[PDB]
Amino acid sequence: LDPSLEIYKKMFEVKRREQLLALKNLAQLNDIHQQYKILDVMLKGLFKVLEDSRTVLTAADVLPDGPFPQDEKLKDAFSHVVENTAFFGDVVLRFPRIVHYYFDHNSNWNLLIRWGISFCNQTGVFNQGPHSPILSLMAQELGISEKDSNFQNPFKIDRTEFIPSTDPFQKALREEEKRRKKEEKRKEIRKGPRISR
Amino acid sequence: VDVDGTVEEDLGKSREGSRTDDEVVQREEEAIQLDGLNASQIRELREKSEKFAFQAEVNRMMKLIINSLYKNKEIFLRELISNASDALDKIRLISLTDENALSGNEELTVKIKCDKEKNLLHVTDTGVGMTREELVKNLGTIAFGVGFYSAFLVADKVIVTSKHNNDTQHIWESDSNEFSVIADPRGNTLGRGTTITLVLKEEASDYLELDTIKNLVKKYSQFINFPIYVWS
Amino acid sequence: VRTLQVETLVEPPEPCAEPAAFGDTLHIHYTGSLVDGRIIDTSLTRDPLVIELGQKQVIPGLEQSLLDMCVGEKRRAIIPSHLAYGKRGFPPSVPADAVVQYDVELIALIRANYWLK
Amino acid sequence: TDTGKHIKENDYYTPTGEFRVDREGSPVLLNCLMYKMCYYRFGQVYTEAK
Repeated sequence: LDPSLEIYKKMFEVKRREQLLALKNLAQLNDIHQQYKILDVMLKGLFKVLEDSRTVLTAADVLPDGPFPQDEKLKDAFSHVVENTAFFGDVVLRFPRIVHYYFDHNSNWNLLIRWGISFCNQTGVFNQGPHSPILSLMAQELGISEKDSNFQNPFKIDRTEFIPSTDPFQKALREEEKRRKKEEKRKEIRKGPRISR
Repeated sequence: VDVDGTVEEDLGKSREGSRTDDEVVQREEEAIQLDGLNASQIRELREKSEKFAFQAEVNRMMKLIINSLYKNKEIFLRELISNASDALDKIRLISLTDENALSGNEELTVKIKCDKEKNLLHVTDTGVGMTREELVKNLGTIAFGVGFYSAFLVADKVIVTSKHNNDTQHIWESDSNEFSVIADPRGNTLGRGTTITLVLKEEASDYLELDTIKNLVKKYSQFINFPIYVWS
Repeated sequence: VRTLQVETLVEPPEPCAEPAAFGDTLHIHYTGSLVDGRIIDTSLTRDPLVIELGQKQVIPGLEQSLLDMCVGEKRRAIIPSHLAYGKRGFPPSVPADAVVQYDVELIALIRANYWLK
Repeated sequence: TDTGKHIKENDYYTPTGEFRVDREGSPVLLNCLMYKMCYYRFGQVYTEAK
């Protein structure tokens, strides 16, 4: 596309490095209770910013499949829409349940992101590089696009799993533990000559 | 989730008779203690430490998302110097296998000269360097490469003089519209490494300032292993 | 389908005291689909979509179809390609030059009474 | 009472003088009869979604 837009592809991927670096940083946190609190701020700040960004592009009336966003007012909005949405895909994939609770409920948020996703899909930004699959994966995750037969969110595991009714490994753990308890008892008796009943 | 039903508050429990006090902890946790530290006070203190730090995480994310990075691209110096350190690192690794790698310039340093009058910034490094073919391929066609190419955010035109061990010194110049590579008139002045002369934009005059460049070096490139020199 | 087609599915329960007009804030539920029946998006399981008429927050045909809508009314709008997503479409969900259908119910209308403000 | 002399209130507190049932709670408190009865099998229950 436009040569400056080609430069933007490097710019967008560059932001991705920081976005993924932070994404790992959030993973380092352990408490879910803090995690949702900040994540909720992620959605409210990002989506509200996205709402302004779409309005900025709407006033600009610049085709997504077109020349590089040049005017700084629209161009920053283009950075926000593509970059924030790409991070939104990482957040959705890494944290599917959290986002869905705080995002699916609001029709405005889904419609606004849907405009962004098509807006990215027409620009061609997610066509080259290692972040091009992100647009396909996030749409599938959100149900905007059909889920592939082999498409599974690695993070979307059922941590609740199922009650460990089958615990033969834990039964062995119990045995060995009690067995060590039994071994010490015998060792105690050893010592030297005790009294006789 | 497992069950539903959240109790309400008994606004007037106190009247109940022959019942045990269900609030000892709460009351006792705030009693003034002479020659001792009040239980409530210690709790508050740690809370401030932990809670304050947590707020900082929101702060960091807020900036990253709410920013415009390229609009406020003061990081361009970080990108430029970071490449210079990387190239010096690469040549150092090559030097161990091959003695000739460091033959052009054994000394590994970065020299920065600021030319405010000409709107030019000169960054000289003694790193791996680049051949004529590499200048056309790597630089003539872009691509991360952001480290060098961040300069264009504040610069209209970039001039690169690069000498690599395998080739003679060549100069690649581009204004982002077209690029030309020609043999360096001065020859192997660097011996090996790259010197970038940056044709800054009008808005970038502040970067030309000697104090500003030094502040950027401290802000982003303070941790570079190789010594950094600023013209003075 | 070259022109916007609007059909009233459900009439308003009470005589329309305040018909929707430009500038009003509308809460609406909608189901958008392609002409072949594939659902593009639906708000029926979510909170109502909040839009201001005239702000170009939805496709032109949908905004036009909401004019003069009454609270409690349901309409079906068949929107030609040039008033919906045009030649570019809405990938990955809407092909190029697609005609779309929206079933919409007006749930609430907030034009603020100047006296009430 | 005389028979209960072994029971000391401070033993059930954290070193900082706190009554807590979390990981930082006093070892005696976590292993007392009452704590086990109230919290038997309660660890795996989700009280709240959040």
